[PDB]
Amino acid sequence: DTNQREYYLREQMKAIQKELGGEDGLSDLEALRKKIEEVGMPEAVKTKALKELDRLERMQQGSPEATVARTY
Amino acid sequence: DTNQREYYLREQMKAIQKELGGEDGLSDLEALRKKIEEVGMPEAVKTKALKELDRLERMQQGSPEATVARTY
Amino acid sequence: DTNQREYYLREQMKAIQKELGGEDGLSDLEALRKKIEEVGMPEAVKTKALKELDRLERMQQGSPEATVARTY
Amino acid sequence: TSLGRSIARSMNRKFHRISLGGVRDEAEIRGHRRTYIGAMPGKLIHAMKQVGVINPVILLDEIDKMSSDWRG
Repeated sequence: DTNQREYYLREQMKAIQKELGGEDGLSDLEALRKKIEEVGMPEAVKTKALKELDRLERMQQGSPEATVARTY
Repeated sequence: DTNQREYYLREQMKAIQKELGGEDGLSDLEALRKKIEEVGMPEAVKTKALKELDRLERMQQGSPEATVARTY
Repeated sequence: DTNQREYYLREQMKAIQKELGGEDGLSDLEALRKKIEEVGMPEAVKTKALKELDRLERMQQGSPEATVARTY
Repeated sequence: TSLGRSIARSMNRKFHRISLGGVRDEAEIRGHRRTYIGAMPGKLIHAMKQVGVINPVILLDEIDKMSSDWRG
């Protein structure tokens, strides 16, 4: 019961860390989405970048996926 | 009204954070969050401090991630 | 079903855990509360003694933070 | 050890012995993180607990074998 309650509460914590507006959990995430698009890359680079873009929508205390995805 | 909204969310976190993570560390965490604004800090520094604050408000676990974020 | 069984086995680990290792002293509480007053603590030392006393009388044995607070 | 005991007798203090050989971290010098049950104070706090005076004569044993192995 306590673990279910803790997961519930931490998940509202995740659902209220969306900066209130809910556009993105972290600004860095939405910045990379447009920065990939706003740069003219070849079909070999742009198309792949559009798929490693899906590694985003993660935050530091959650999955460490974005930790190196943002750097890449 | 929106500011009181954000601080009501902070009321939720502070009411549930009791005896979770570090109860003593709660005062340190709040002091560091306040010093984020008190100390004149660069905007990128402010953004990464907010990243670590999101890596706090910890109703996930009392994991070393929370402790290392407090030390950070 | 096998993941549920493994998760329940981890829960069995963490529920059989407290016994040899974890220890609680409910009888000492009153002694610890009284001996604060009759043995003079320095100003900061008295402040942290009052702090650790405040950490009890709300949570005393049912949380990891309360028992380490009692040990302190 | 008898030398330190007699020195404490000369000043009419209470003497103590704490061994530091076999320690390469600060977990037994300082305490442990205040985020869990199991946090343990350092050898110095043991020395104060086992002595009955504000002003003991703390004996640090085997200090020459201190080196950086882990935890700094």
